[PDB]
Amino acid sequence: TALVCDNGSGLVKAGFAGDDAPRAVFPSIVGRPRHQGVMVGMGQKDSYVGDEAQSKRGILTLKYPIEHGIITNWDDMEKIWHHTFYNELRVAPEEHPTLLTEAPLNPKANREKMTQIMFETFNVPAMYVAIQAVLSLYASGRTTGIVLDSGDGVTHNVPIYEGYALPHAIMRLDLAGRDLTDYLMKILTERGYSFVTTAEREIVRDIKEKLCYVALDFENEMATAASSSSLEKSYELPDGQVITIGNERFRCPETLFQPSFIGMESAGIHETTYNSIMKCDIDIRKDLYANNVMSGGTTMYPGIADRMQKEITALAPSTMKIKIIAPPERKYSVWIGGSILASLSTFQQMWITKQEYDEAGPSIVHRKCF
Amino acid sequence: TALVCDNGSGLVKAGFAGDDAPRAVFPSIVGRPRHQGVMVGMGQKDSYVGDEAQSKRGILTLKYPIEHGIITNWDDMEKIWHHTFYNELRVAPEEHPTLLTEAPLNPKANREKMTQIMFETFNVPAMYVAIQAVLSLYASGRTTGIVLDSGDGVTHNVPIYEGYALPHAIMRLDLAGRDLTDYLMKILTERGYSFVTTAEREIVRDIKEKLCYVALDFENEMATAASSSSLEKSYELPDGQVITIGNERFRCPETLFQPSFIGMESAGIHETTYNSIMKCDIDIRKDLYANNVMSGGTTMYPGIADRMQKEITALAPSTMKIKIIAPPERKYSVWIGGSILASLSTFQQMWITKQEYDEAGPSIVHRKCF
Amino acid sequence: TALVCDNGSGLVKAGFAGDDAPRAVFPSIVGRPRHQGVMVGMGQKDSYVGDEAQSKRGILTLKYPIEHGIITNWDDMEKIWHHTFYNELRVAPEEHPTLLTEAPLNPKANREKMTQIMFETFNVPAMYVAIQAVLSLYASGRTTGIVLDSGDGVTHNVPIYEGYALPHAIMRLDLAGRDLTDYLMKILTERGYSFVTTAEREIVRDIKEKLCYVALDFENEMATAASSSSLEKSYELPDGQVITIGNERFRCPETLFQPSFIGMESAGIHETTYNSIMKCDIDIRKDLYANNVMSGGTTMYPGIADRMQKEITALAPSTMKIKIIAPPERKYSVWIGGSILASLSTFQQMWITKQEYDEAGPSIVHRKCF
Amino acid sequence: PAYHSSFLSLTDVPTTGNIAMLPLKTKFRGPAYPADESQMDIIDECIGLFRANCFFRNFEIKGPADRTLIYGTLFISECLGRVNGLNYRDAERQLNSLALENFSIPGSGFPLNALYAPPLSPQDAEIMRTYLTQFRQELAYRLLSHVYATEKDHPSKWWTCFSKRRFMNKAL
Ligand SMILES: Nc1ncnc2c1ncn2[C@@H]1O[C@H](COP(=O)(O)OP(=O)(O)O)[C@@H](O)[C@H]1O
Ligand SMILES: Nc1ncnc2c1ncn2[C@@H]1O[C@H](COP(=O)(O)OP(=O)(O)O)[C@@H](O)[C@H]1O
Ligand SMILES: Nc1ncnc2c1ncn2[C@@H]1O[C@H](COP(=O)(O)OP(=O)(O)O)[C@@H](O)[C@H]1O
Ligand SMILES: [Mg+2]
Ligand SMILES: [Mg+2]
Ligand SMILES: [Mg+2]
Repeated sequence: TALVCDNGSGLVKAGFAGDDAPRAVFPSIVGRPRHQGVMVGMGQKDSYVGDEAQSKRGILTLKYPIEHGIITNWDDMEKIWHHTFYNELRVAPEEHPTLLTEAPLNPKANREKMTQIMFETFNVPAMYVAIQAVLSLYASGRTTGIVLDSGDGVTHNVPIYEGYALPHAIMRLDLAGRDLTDYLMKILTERGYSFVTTAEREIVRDIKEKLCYVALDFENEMATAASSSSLEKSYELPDGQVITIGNERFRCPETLFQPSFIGMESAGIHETTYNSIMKCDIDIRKDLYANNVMSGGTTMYPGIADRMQKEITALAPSTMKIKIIAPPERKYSVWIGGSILASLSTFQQMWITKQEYDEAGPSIVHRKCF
Repeated sequence: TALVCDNGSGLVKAGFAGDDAPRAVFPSIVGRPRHQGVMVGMGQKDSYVGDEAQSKRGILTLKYPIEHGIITNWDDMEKIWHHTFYNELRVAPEEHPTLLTEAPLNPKANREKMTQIMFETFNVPAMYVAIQAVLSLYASGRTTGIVLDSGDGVTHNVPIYEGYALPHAIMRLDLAGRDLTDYLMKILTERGYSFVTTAEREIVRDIKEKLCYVALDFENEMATAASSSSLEKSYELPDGQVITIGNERFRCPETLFQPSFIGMESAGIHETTYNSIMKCDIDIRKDLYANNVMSGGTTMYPGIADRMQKEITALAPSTMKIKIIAPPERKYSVWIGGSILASLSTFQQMWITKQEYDEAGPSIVHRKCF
Repeated sequence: TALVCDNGSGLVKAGFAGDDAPRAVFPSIVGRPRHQGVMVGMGQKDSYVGDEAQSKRGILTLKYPIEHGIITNWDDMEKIWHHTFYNELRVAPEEHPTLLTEAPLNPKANREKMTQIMFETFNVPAMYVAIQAVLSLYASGRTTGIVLDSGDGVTHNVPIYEGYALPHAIMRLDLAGRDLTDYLMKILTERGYSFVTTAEREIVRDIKEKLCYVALDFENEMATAASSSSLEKSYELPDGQVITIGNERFRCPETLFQPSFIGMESAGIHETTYNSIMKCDIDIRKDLYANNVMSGGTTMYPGIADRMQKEITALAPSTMKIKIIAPPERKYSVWIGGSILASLSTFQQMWITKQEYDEAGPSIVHRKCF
Repeated sequence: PAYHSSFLSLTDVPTTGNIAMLPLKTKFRGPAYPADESQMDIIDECIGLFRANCFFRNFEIKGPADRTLIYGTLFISECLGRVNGLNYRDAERQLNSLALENFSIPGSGFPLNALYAPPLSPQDAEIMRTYLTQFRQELAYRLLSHVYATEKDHPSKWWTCFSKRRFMNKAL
C-alpha cells in the first residue's frame, strides 16, 4: 500500500492511497519543557510532538519545524515523520512507497533533504514530491483551473490548463494562517488583552479558527461595527476568563486583501489571482476565471469565496462569468488529491525508487518529479 | 467516387467528387504543447491537428506545414493528410482515387513528394494534381476567363481561352491572407494592441475575417475615417476585453492593391490581372476582360469585387465591358471545380494509377498532370 | 542649445546636443511612502524621483511609469520630465528645443501625448521623436547596419542600409532588462533567497548588473557548474548578509536566447536578428551581417557579443564574414546619437515647431517623425 | 494459410466473454495463472507468429485461444506504431503507458465487436479488463526485448517496418 503525507506548515495530514480522507491530522509541532520538572519519575521525556505537545502547551515551549513552507529544523522534522509512521499510521515506512507535498518556488535543498532523509533514515521503497496545487485540482476532479492554496505558512496561485501548468504564471505570497495569527495576536492588544507565549499563540489560533470571517465590504463592516454591537462575539480562555471580539474579527482576515495591514507591499489574494490569470495566454483566461479552485485552511473563513468573486468581478472585464470553487473539504483537498494521484494506474511508473536514488543521489528528485 | 482534397496553405478543404460543397473544412495547422505537462493521464497527446489544435491553442505552438503554397514540413503534412482521411472524412484512402491541388509555378519536388506520399504512405489507388485556378474555372460554369485566385499563402492569375491555358501569361504573387494577417498584427500595435504568439495570430485572423473590407477609393476612406467615428467598430477577445479599430479595417486589405505596405516591389492584384490579360494574344483579351473570376478566401472581403472592377476599368480601354465574377461560394470554388472534374468520365482516364506509379516513380506526375 | 532626452524604460538619459556623454543618468522611477510617517520635521514629501527615490527605497513603493517602452502613467512621467529639466539639467524648457526617443512598433497615442505634454506643460520651442535604434547607428559612426537595441523594457531590431530603414523588416520583442530581473528574482528563490518588494527588485537588478554573464555554450556551462568551482560567486546585500550564486549567473541572461525560460513563444535575440536580416532584400544582407550593432544596457553582459557572433554564424551561410559591433559606451549610444542628430547643421528643418503644433495639434508628430 | 495458436490444443482453460485467460509468464500484477518459465506461452507465440501473420489477409478463428492471439496481434501493431525513434527506456515507459491507459473491451469502440462476445455478467467485464491490462503490459515488455535486441538507443528497422502492416485490415 502507498502512503500519502501532506507535510503542512501548521498541520500534518497523513494516510494511505485510495482512502477518501487522512487517517491522521495533527499539529506540525515539536516542543520542550521550560520549567524545572523537579517531581521526577512520572514518565517525563526530553521532547514531545503533535497533539501531546499541544495538550501540555502551558509547561512546554512549542516550535514549528516548518516556516513559510521551508523546513527550518530537520531534526524536529524527522521526529515528526517518525511519529507519522510509528505513532499515527502505525506502519513500517520501509514497506510503503510514500507521496510527499511541497509548495512551488521552494529552495531546491528543501526537496533534496526531504529526499535523502526518506531513503537514508526511513529506508522507503520509493518516493515522490508533488507540487501541492495540482493535487487540489485532482481532488476537484477537473483538468483546468487556477488553484489558490492558502495553508499555514504560504499562499500560492497555480494556473493549470488541460493538464499543463504555466510555471511562469505561478506565484507565491509568504502570508497565510501563521501571519494572520500574528496579526490577530497584535490587534487584540487594542482591546487591552495580551497574548505572547507559544501557548497563547495557539489560543489565538484556536480563536481565529472559529470567530473570524471575511467582510464582503470592509468599510461597511467598519462603519456598522462603529455604530452597533451586533458584529461582536465572545470566547472563553483555558484559564476560565472571557473575552469579546468586534471589528478585529474581520480586520484579521482582511490582511489577505490588504497585506499592508502587516506592512507588506505585495498584492492581495484577489489581485495576485487576477495577475496570475493575466500572466497566462489570452485563450486560456476564460476557462481560468470559470475555475478558481480554493484550497487549504486559510481559505475556510466564512464569506471569503463571496468576497473573492466580488473582487475578481471588479478586476476582470464585465462580459464574462467568474466563479470561485470552494468545497467543504478545502483543508484536505491537497491530501485528497495525493490520495487520488497515488492511486492512478499510470502513476506507478513515476515513483522515484530507492533502486535509482542509489546511483543518481538526492538530485534524482529534480529530474524525476517536475 | 473519388476524394477531392484542396490542401491549401491556411485551410484544408476536403470531400467527395459530385458533392455540393466540402464536408471537411479545417485549419491547415499542427499544434504542439509549449508548457509543463504536469497531470498524469488527462487525455494528453504529443501533437494536435486542425480544429483540435485551434481549440487547444492557448497551450500550443501552432505551425502550418505549408507556406506560400509549398510544403515546408512533410512530417506534419502527412499528419494533416492522415487527419483528412481517417478523422475528418472517415475513409480508407486505399479505396478512393484522390484529386489533389496546387498553385502554378511551384517547385517540381512539391508535386513529386505529394504523389510519393499519396502512393507510398496512404497507399492510394489513383491520384492527380490539378492547378487550382483551372479547377475554379469549372466551378464558374465557364471554359474561358481569367481566374484571380487568392488563398492564405499565394495569389495567382491564370488566363484560359476556350479550354487552352496560356502558361506564359500565368502570374504568381506570394502575397495573400497570411501576409494580410501579419500586416494587421503590425498595424494593430499602433492603436494599442499587441498580438505576438502563433495563438494570437489566429485571433487577428478572426478579426480580419469579419472587421476588414476593401475601400472603393482608399484616400477618401482614409480621410473619412481620420475625420469621423463612423468607420470605427469593435471586437471581443477570448479574454472578454474589447478591441476598437478604424482605418485598420481597410488598410489591411489595401495591401493587395498596394503591396509596398508590406515592403513588396510588385503590382497589386488588379494590375497583376491586367498584366496577365496583356500577356495574352490580342483577340482573346476581350473575352478575358468580360470573365474576371474571383476565388479563394482572400477574395471574400466586402467591396473587393467593386474595387477590382473600378481598378481594371482604369487600366483597360474604355471601349469594352469589364465584368468581375465573384460568386458568394467563391470561398470554395477550387474545391467545387475539383468535385466537377473528378466526376467527369474522360477524367477517369487522366488519373495517375498505382500500377503506373510503381512502374515509373514520382516523376510520372510531371508527364501526366500537365 | 538643444536638449536631448532618451526616455528609457529603466533610466532617463539626458543632456545637451554636441556633449560627449549624458549629463543626467538616473532611474526612470517615481516612489511614494508606504508607512504612516509619524516623525515631524523628517523632511518627508508626497513623492520622490530618480536617485532621491533610489536612496529612500526602504520606506517607499517604487513605480516605473514606462512599461515595455510605453508610458503607462502620464502624471508620474511629467513628474520625471519636470525633475529632468528643473532639478537634474537645471534649465528652462521654454528656451531649449528637445529631442525625444521612442521604440518602433509602439502605440501612436504615446507619441501624441508625449508631444502634447512638451508644448502644453513645458511650452518647449520645438521638438522631435527619433526612433531609438536609428540614433544608435549615428553613435556607431555608420549608415548601414542592423541595430539590436535592448534597454530595460523592450528589445528591437532595426535594419537600415545607405540611410534607408526597412520598416517591414523591423522586429520588436517585449523582453529586456526587467524581464531578466524578474527571472533572476524567480530563480534566486531556488537557493531560498526571497526578494519580493519593489526595493528588493532594485537589489536584484543591482546584482544582475555585476554577477550575471552570457554562456557561449549554455549546456556545457550547466555541466561545468554541477562540479562546484570558481563558477559560483558571492554578493553582499544592503543589510550586510551575503548570498552565493552559480548557474543562476548565466541562466539569468540565457532568457534572451531562450525566451521560453519566462514562458514566451518567441525566437531568441539571435534568431530575431537573423529573421530581420532574412526579411531584408537579398543584396543588403551581406552588409547587415558585417554591421550587426548592439545598444542599450541589456547588451552589456560579459560574453553576449561573443555568443551572438557564434549564434548568427550558425544560422547564416558560412561563406561571408559576420561581425558584431559592441562599443564600451553602448549603454548611452542612443543618447549619443541624439546628441549628434540634434547637432547636425542639416537637421534644423526637421524639428516640429510650436507654430505648426498650434495649427495641426499633436497629430503633427506622425507627419514629421516617420 | 496463416498460423494459429498452439494453445488452441489446450482444454478446460479459464475464459471471459470468449477470450481465453491462458497461462502467462509475467512479473506484472493481475489474474493470469503463472505459466512454466521453461516453455513457450501465448506471448512467446504471439510475438513469434506476428511478423509472419501480419502479411495474411484471411484468418479463420478456431476458438478463444485464437481470439486472444488476435487481440495480442492487434496490440503488437499498436506497439510498433507507438515505439518509433525512442530509446529502449523511453519505449518501455511509453508502451507501459499505452498498455495501462483506458481501452475498449469487446462489448463496448472495439474493432471486432461481431467476432468477440460481450462480457457474460457485470463482474465478467472487470475480470476481462484486469486480464487484458496484465496481458498487454507483458506483451509490450516482451516485444521490446526483440526490437531492442542488437542495439539499445534506436528500434530495429527489421521490426519497425511492420508498424503499417495492419493485420486483416483491423486495428485497436
Ligand atoms: N476554519 C479556519 N478558519 C481560519 N483559519 C483556519 C481554519 N482552519 C484552519 N485554519 C488555519 O490554516 C492553517 C491550517 O490549514 P492547512 O491547510 O492544513 O495548512 P497547512 O497545510 O499549510 O499546514 C493553520 O494556520 C490554521 O490556523
Ligand atoms: N470573410 C473573409 N474575409 C477576409 N478574409 C477571409 C475571409 N474568409 C476567409 N479569409 C481568409 O482567406 C484565407 C483562407 O482562404 P483559402 O481559400 O481557404 O486559402 P487556402 O486555400 O490557401 O488555404 C485566410 O487567410 C482567411 O483568413
Ligand atoms: N553592466 C550591466 N550589465 C548588465 N546589464 C546591465 C548593465 N548596466 C545596465 N544593464 C541593463 O540595462 C537596464 C537599464 O536600462 P537601460 O539600458 O538604460 O535601458 P533603457 O533605455 O530602456 O532605460 C538594466 O535593468 C539591465 O538590464
Ligand atoms: Mg499547507
Ligand atoms: Mg489556397
Ligand atoms: Mg531604453
